[PDB]
Amino acid sequence: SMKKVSVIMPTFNNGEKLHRTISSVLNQTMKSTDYELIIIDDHSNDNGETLNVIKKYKGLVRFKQLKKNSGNASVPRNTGLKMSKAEYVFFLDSDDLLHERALEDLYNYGKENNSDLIIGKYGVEGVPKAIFEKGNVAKADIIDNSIFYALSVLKMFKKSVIDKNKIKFKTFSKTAEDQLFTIEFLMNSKNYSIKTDYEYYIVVNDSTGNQYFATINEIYKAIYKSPIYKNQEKRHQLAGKYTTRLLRHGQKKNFANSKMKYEDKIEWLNNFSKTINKVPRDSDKYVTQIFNLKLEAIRQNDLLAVMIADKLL
Amino acid sequence: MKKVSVIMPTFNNGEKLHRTISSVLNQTMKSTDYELIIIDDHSNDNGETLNVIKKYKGLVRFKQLKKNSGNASVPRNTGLKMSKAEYVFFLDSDDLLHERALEDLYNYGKENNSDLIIGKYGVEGKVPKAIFEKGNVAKADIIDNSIFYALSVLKMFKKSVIDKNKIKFKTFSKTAEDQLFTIEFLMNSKNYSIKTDYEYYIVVNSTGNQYFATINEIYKAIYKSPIYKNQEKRHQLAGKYTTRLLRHGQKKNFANSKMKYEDKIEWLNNFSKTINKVPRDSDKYVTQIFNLKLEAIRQNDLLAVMIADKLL
Amino acid sequence: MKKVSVIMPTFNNGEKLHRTISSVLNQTMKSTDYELIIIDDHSNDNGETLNVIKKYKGLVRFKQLKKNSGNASVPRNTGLKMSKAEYVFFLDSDDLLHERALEDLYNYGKENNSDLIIGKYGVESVPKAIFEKGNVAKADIIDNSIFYALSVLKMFKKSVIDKNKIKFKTFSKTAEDQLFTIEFLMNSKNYSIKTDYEYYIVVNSTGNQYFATINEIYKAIYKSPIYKNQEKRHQLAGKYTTRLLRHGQKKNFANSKMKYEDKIEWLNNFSKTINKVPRDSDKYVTQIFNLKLEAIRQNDLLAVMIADKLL
Ligand SMILES: CC(=O)N[C@H]1[C@@H](OP(=O)(O)OP(=O)(O)OC[C@H]2O[C@@H](n3ccc(=O)[nH]c3=O)[C@H](O)[C@@H]2O)O[C@H](CO)[C@@H](O)[C@@H]1O
Ligand SMILES: CC(=O)N[C@H]1[C@@H](OP(=O)(O)OP(=O)(O)OC[C@H]2O[C@@H](n3ccc(=O)[nH]c3=O)[C@H](O)[C@@H]2O)O[C@H](CO)[C@@H](O)[C@@H]1O
Ligand SMILES: CC(=O)N[C@H]1[C@@H](OP(=O)(O)OP(=O)(O)OC[C@H]2O[C@@H](n3ccc(=O)[nH]c3=O)[C@H](O)[C@@H]2O)O[C@H](CO)[C@@H](O)[C@@H]1O
Ligand SMILES: [Cl-]
Ligand SMILES: [Cl-]
Ligand SMILES: [Cl-]
Ligand SMILES: [Cl-]
Ligand SMILES: [Cl-]
Ligand SMILES: [Cl-]
Ligand SMILES: [Cl-]
Ligand SMILES: [Cl-]
Ligand SMILES: [Cl-]
Ligand SMILES: [Cl-]
Ligand SMILES: [Cl-]
Ligand SMILES: [Cl-]
Ligand SMILES: [Cl-]
Ligand SMILES: [Cl-]
Ligand SMILES: [Cl-]
Ligand SMILES: [Cl-]
Ligand SMILES: [Cl-]
Ligand SMILES: [Cl-]
Ligand SMILES: [Cl-]
Ligand SMILES: [Cl-]
Ligand SMILES: [Mg+2]
Ligand SMILES: [Mg+2]
Ligand SMILES: [Mg+2]
Ligand SMILES: [Mg+2]
Ligand SMILES: [Mg+2]
Repeated sequence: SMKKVSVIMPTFNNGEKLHRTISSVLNQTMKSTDYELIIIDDHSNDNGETLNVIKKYKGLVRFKQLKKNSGNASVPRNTGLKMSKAEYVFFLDSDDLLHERALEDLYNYGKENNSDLIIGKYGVEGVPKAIFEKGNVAKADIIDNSIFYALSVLKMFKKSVIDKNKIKFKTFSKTAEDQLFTIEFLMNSKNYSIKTDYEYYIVVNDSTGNQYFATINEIYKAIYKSPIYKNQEKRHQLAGKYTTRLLRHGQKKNFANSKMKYEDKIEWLNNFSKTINKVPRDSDKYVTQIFNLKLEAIRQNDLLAVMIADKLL
Repeated sequence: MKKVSVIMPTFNNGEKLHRTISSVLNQTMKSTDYELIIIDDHSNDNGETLNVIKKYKGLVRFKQLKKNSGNASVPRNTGLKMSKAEYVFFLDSDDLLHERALEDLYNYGKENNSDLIIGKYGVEGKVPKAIFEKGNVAKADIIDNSIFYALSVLKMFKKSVIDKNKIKFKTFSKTAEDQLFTIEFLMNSKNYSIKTDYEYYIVVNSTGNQYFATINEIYKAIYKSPIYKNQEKRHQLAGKYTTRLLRHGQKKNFANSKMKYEDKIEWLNNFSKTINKVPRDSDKYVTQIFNLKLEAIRQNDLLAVMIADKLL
Repeated sequence: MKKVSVIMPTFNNGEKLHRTISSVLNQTMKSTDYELIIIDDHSNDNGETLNVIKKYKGLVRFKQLKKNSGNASVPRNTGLKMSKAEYVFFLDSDDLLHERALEDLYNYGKENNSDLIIGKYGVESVPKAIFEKGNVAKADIIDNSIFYALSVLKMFKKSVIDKNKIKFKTFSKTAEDQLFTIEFLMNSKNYSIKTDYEYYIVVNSTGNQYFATINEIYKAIYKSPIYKNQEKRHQLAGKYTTRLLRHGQKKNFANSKMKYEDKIEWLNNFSKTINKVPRDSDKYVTQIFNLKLEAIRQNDLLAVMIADKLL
């Protein structure tokens, strides 16, 4: 009997707080025997506090401790993926909470719709919006349902897609690697669903650009190599819409007139410029028109022009 | 030698062409003093246009080209060679002449020894303005009477000027060929007249290689003028044309348009190359709001042109 | 030792010079406690200016240069060599002192051990920000807007000038006076501002020499023995850059009727000079100028033109 869902949760120095997160997972409307919680501790060093909490649920979770701290969720999440033989996986960050109906509602909706990906609406304690404005969507589309604006991995993923395509979290970047996983997944599957009956996942709140733009480069390459979105114009459309999201919400989007040092601005822009210049210009017509000059200035690797563009926005 | 030769190119006009023809044949000028030369550009509308012309047999002259030239140039050059008249008046095949058009322009022209006479334009449907705002001008000035803003050939031109200086319409440009004709004429003649008593002419409604080749010829016409020989005067005329080009040129706002990037580069490259053959001495005569755009173009900097356009 | 030497260069002033000399000789300060040193820069006005000066023999000190130098620098340097007074005051041959100028400025300077005393200016537009907080015993270059009041028409402690060998440069015919005041400011600590009266009444290029002088200002700042902290030098330099963009020669050259070729040479000189200034100073420049400053660093005329359209 293959499990319906593996919840994959990295921990690091969470301490007593973790009780509430683990409890939200163990308290599900889904039958306890139909799912599992996989905890991967990224070598906590908080005088055993995190491990003491995990040990209180010994027998109710699967657990692996890493021997050295990796520094972020990527290696721990990859470890979880190797351990899961479930139908779907769900990534849960150690500080957050699941609604008690999250696994049952998202899995059932997935099964009903043969979904590769099921996105439950996010709540916040103390998050994306447009994707959830249309109610439940059985067969969502990346552009029409604003999925480029909600690329966290805090979602339910069909494990066969991940295994067949060898999708792993990259360990070369401490930013945007989550975006990349979700994009690789989307580019290798067709059926996406959006479930909004409850706030199913609660988010609890508390550089050169080399690695960042390397990650961005991998996003565009995933679009342009997609076995699902094979048509070259659809690839241009997807790429141009991603470019738009990047210019709206990207890191240091307004770096050019910022207090960043000149030599850092030049390195940042060199990275951005060489990244976007590997993207066909055929994608540019799908970028929102207000960004025409800023995008061209970035292609031209011209800091003065980006400065000017930003002043005219 | 007839007074006026109305040279009218035709192409797939149909039954609506009747209006135009009768506007020429119903002039107040003595019937035997003018001639309508119709030059069909090898119409291909299943005889429709041909059948309209045929009904004026005996009243018009008609030559037909073996093959479609693609625009009014070659036909007009055919009309020029045929006409042996004092003045020529170019008439497009959908437009109309006021009944007192040929008489009033010719008399005014003969009165003032004019090489060129410009009648005020009217409109049907949903034309230059400034040139006609002072009423009739006997001896006009290109700059003062805004002649660079009314460069269509829909005017009365003295034939001897054309013949002596071998002014021909260029075939190698689908755009701005009319401007070049008028400009070559202006740079090889001295007396220009404006007549405004009535709306005399009624207007009825590329990588840039060829286009900027034509623009280039305009500047060359100015700087080699045997009429305007002073080097500073040539600079003034050139600079004043630059302003007109920036105000009303083809694809003036190409920089922020939906044109492909590669096409924008080629277009700007041609524009840049052309303007950089124009002395910077002309730049001071350009309207000051265009200072940045003009320099952006001399520098062949598409970003700077994009920015310039955003600030205008 | 005299309390004050007034140093006044003259050139072809003629009879008008009487007023200015009278304004100096009619001070409330005791006549024995101060001198007027007049250095004529070889006037050529058919003896007229020198004839005026001769009428005060025994009441002033006087030297005439062998040849005209072309501006106040050489004459003023000559005056410095002649004064062995406690303080000097540069007065121009067309301006007027208030009768209580030397006394009030000297007294105020003595009481606050001032290296520099600045009296409020009148006019027959002169700096105003420096004077808007009333009297200031110990002024700050930045808080009291001194970079916006760099004329030498002020009272300077002579020991500072002597010890540091501060001389007027004869490089260019613009900004030499700024450089003098800056060199002095960077080698002294105590400055005073006195505003009781209008003490001093002001009576109304390739860029090669000019930008050479600006370069000298930045150098003065960066080798200052007083402001010795490196971040403090970056701050002062940034504040000067701001003053330069606000009030500099041909500050709006880019969109001007200047010939294109002259614009390029001008900007080339401005660019070369500013690029000798550490970028670490740039963050202290008023942010509205961020683009204009970068465009000058980049030696990009189109970018400067654009920056000026947006200002
Ligand atoms: C608003 C926002 O941008 N949220 C993102 C942010 O969360 P956020 O900034 O909240 O990151 P967290 O502190 O929740 O850490 C993310 C996860 O990584 C684990 N961890 C942390 C450090 C470590 O050395 N090893 C380790 O495994 C934590 O235990 C946790 O499970 O980054 C996460 C990881 O990319 C994303 O899932 C979130 O969507
Ligand atoms: C508003 C405006 O800018 N109008 C111009 C435009 O006219 P417009 O755009 O109205 O063009 P028209 O339809 O009037 O055609 C112009 C003339 O060219 C002839 N023709 C057309 C097609 C063809 O293959 N061969 C041919 O000879 C037509 O019969 C007509 O006599 O172009 C004309 C020719 O440059 C100019 O005189 C007009 O000033
Ligand atoms: C508003 C303004 O910024 N005014 C400045 C301008 O004064 P301004 O424009 O008033 O220049 P002035 O004519 O006063 O000349 C300054 C002094 O230099 C002398 N002189 C002049 C020519 C000459 O060949 N030799 C010579 O010694 C004059 O006699 C006078 O004493 O330049 C002066 C000297 O840089 C500065 O002190 C003033 O602050
Ligand atoms: Cl518990
Ligand atoms: Cl158990
Ligand atoms: Cl790994
Ligand atoms: Cl639906
Ligand atoms: Cl889509
Ligand atoms: Cl989108
Ligand atoms: Cl986003
Ligand atoms: Cl998200
Ligand atoms: Cl990935
Ligand atoms: Cl892919
Ligand atoms: Cl991002
Ligand atoms: Cl800004
Ligand atoms: Cl912009
Ligand atoms: Cl025109
Ligand atoms: Cl063309
Ligand atoms: Cl045009
Ligand atoms: Cl393109
Ligand atoms: Cl300041
Ligand atoms: Cl310091
Ligand atoms: Cl200055
Ligand atoms: Mg249960
Ligand atoms: Mg978190
Ligand atoms: Mg027409
Ligand atoms: Mg630029
Ligand atoms: Mg003066």
